[PDB]
Formats: sequence, structure tokens, C-alpha cells
Amino acid sequence: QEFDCERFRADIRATAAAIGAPIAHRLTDTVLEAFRDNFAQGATLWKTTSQPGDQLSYSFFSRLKMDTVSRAIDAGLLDAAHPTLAVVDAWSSLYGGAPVQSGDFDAGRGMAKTWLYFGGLRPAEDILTVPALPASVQARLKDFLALGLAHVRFAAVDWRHHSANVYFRGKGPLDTVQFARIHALSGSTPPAAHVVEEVLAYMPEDYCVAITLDLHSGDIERVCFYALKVPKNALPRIPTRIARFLEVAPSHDVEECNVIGWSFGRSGDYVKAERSYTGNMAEILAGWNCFFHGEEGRDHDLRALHQ
Ligand SMILES: *[C@@](O)(Cc1ccc(O)cc1)C(=O)O
Repeated sequence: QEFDCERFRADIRATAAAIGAPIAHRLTDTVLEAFRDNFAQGATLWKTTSQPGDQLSYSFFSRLKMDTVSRAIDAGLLDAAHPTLAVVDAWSSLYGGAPVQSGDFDAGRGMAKTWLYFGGLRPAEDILTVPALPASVQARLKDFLALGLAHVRFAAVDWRHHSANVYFRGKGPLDTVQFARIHALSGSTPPAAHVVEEVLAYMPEDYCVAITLDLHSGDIERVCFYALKVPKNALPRIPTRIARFLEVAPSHDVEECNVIGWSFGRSGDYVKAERSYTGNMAEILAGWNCFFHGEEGRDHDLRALHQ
């Protein structure tokens, strides 16, 4: 029911083996020792994608507010000279230090991402014109504003790939054309109509889309559309690897929480999935004002900012 650390170690080993993902035993023990409290007090959850052999990820969504980046550096999980540290510092220090850091880790490779919840609907300009970002990335602000992607709720630094994932909420409903315009940012081949129609059927009215930017070129590598807390009997068509993941990864939460993401990019499309483990993922998502599958997905503050 509750978070226990020895059980977590075993569930990491077991789940990685179940989906055919790599394992790094000592590195995983270091993450757990460095961030025990973070996992225990937050929502701890699982992630992977439909790419064959992909990593099993485990994360904490934070209730405890602290400098998780400094902790990761302390523990030898992140290089003290990582060139993206400046950006994560800039983002953490906005709005007088209100943003809260969470963390993603890979069972095979250690620290993967630092994720910031900014504590409201933030102007995209604030996020995208901190001086720590290069000109080439700041220049994409206008592409985003042109598509009406004007408010940001989260941003993640991907330490492994030197890129950033920016999470926007758009005023919808999302239609074929707006899908196409967002998808076109990614450079990848337009998909067939049933792909689009299925994605649209899972979106709330005011939709969540993640855009992945390379922090050195400003290239948009990837876009991802998300459906949160989809019940098992309402799931869209999924890759057998994702179906297996949702079956084998253990969830102890009172309310089960599965997340489905459709990722499109030039290197290949895939499906992302998240699944609750402990510490009440749904209750943290509700706190962030996320919209769940089969609900009212209307954002009134967003709608007042657009009128
Ligand atoms: C988006 O769907 C982003 C998102 C994705 C996964 C989790 O777990 C939380 C949020 C949104 O709701 O803002």
C-alpha cells in the first residue's frame, strides 16, 4: 500500500526484466539512497516507451521541495559541469523560486530528467527567453505563439540528450488542422487519418502537448500528445510492449493511474506510457490542475487569458 524501499528495489529489478530493459544495480541503489525521501513523500511511478528494449524508468513527482539537481550532483549522478545546468537554474529561480523540481531515472542509466512544475499557467515568453537559453531556442517562441501555444505548465531538462521538453496547454478542442500544424513542427511524415482521429478522441478540450527542443540548435525533435488516467477498459489501441508494461508494472495506489502519450518525430514515432506505483499519482495530477480522461477538460483561467 505505502512506499517501502526494499520492495521498490525488487519491483525495479522485476519490472525491468519483465519488459526486457537493461539494469544497472549499483547505480539504481545510488539513486534510491540519494532520493529515498523524495520517493517516499511524493508519488512514485513507472514509465517506458514502445521502442524495443527501451529503459524502464521510475520517477518521483514531488511533494518535498528541494534542490534535487544539487543532490544528484552530490551523489555523483550528474556531472557538475553539465552544460544544461544553467537552464535548469534559470527555470527554478523564476517567480521568486516557486517552481518545484521532480525527477526521472532509468533503471539502466541513472538520472534521465529534471522536471519543473511552475505552479500555474505561465507565459511561454517567460520560459523561453531566460538568458541561459541560446538565441536559436529563444527564436522558437514565435512559432509557438503562432499556433496559440502560449501557456506553459511544466518544463523538463533531459540530461542524456541535452534537450528540453516544454509542456503547453492549448485552448481547444484540438482539431485535425491544429494537430497537423503541431505535428508539422516535428518534421516527420504526416500520419494517416485514423492515427489522428484516435489521438483526438482521447484529448480533453483544453489539451496537453509536449514539444521537445534540442538545446544547442533549437530544432524541434518531437511532439507528444497526452491522455491522463485512462481506465484499462477504455485504452486506445497500444503496442504489445505497452500492454505488457501496463500488466506487469505494479500499482498500489487506491486509484490506478495509466498515462498514454503519442510521440511523433523524424527519428520514429512511438507510444509513451506511465503507471502509478505509490504515493497517489492521481492526487498530485489533480493538484497540478491536470485533466483526466472522461472529464470536463475546460480551463477557465486559460479561456479568460485568451479573451
Ligand atoms: C499534460 O498531459 C502533461 C503531463 C503528462 C504526464 C503527467 O504525468 C502529467 C502531466 C498535462 O496534463 O499538463
